Amino acid sequence: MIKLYGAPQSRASIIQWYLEELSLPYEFVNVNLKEGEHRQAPYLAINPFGKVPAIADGNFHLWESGAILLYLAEKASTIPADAQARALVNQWILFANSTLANGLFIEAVREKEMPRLLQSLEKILGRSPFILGEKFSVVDVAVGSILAYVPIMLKLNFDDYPAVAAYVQGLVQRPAFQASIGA
Amino acid sequence: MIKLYGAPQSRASIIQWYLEELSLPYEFVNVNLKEGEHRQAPYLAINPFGKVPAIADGNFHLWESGAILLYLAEKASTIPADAQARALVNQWILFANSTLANGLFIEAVREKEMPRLLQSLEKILGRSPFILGEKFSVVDVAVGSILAYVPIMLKLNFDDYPAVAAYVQGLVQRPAFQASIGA
Ligand SMILES: N[C@@H](CCC(=O)N[C@@H](CSO)C(=O)NCC(=O)O)C(=O)O
Ligand SMILES: N[C@@H](CCC(=O)N[C@@H](CSO)C(=O)NCC(=O)O)C(=O)O
Ligand SMILES: [K+]
Repeated sequence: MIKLYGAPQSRASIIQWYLEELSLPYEFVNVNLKEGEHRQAPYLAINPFGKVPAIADGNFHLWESGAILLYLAEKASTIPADAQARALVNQWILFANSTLANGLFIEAVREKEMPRLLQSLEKILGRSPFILGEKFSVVDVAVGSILAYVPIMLKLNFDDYPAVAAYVQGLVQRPAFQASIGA
Repeated sequence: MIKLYGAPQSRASIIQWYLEELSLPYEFVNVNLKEGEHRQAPYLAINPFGKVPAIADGNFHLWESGAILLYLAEKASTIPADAQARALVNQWILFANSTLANGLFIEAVREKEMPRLLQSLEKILGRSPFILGEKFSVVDVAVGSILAYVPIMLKLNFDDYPAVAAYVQGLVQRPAFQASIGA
């Protein structure tokens, strides 16, 4: 089974949420960041930048939460099988990891970026239950995780974005979310 | 042909560098950010978040510079056909777009992150000419573009990291780089 390297409150909970959505087992391995275990030789051989999460799938090692989510989605046969179909999923994973997370969490840009990001997501989420349409996907794990952390870390709410609020409320109540980020 | 939507000093230059490396023709479509062209309906139909770069390849639209680099790498058959082979390329594109860009360019975390990222890359680049080994790839466009913007935007250099400094000098001297980011 997949070995998942994580730490308390890390993005390994996002990977665990997706592994739970796929009903896949995993061996969770805590890396003690407080004691600098991520900066020691064994963990630096998994991720040379000393960051969690990372996975081991047999002899294959992979780091960057976004690349792990894409690899797991591909392995579970949840993406059609063409460069354009994978590109659309890659787009949203990169957006969650760069454009979205920076616009919401960087104080210097939050005033201009956050209303615009939320407004565009609101329009999409007002037309379909999930980001790619009727079905929940790895995109919802990638984007939804960032949005669910907004109340938790910024003490902000989605009162002016009712479709984003209802989307996040629905994600936070999923049993796989409760078995991972909600635990 | 591929239509690339860009604006002056945007990451469309990174896509132009890779299009130059692949010797692919394309149409460059300037989006007037100063006049808010990216915030109007016609451009929001290409990227709902109003950001450049984006590409149009027939009816297919794609945004996020990292997802465009991966899409172009896949279409040109420069990556082996496998989920693991694509995962290692995706890992480095996500790293360039999040871990690396944030660590170098976010002022609040730069003092801590930047020396650590460059120290880790110094070990990797000291053992091989390029990120994935002997052969230049889309990974070098993604990571290398972020590193080349360090002298340009931060007035900083790679003097303490000779292997990183030589890697970046070597990338900047490539004719495809001089025809795009260097122009
Ligand atoms: N873009 C990457 C970011 C990982 C990260 O910052 N991880 C932190 C989590 S701390 O609970 C980490 O590992 N920090 C340790 C350090 O920076 O030394 C990803 O999405 O995988
Ligand atoms: N993660 C994305 C970032 C795109 C971006 O910030 N684009 C800016 C460039 S400005 O010259 C942009 O389009 N800004 C316009 C705006 O935010 O109003 C990527 O790599 O494509
Ligand atoms: K074990």
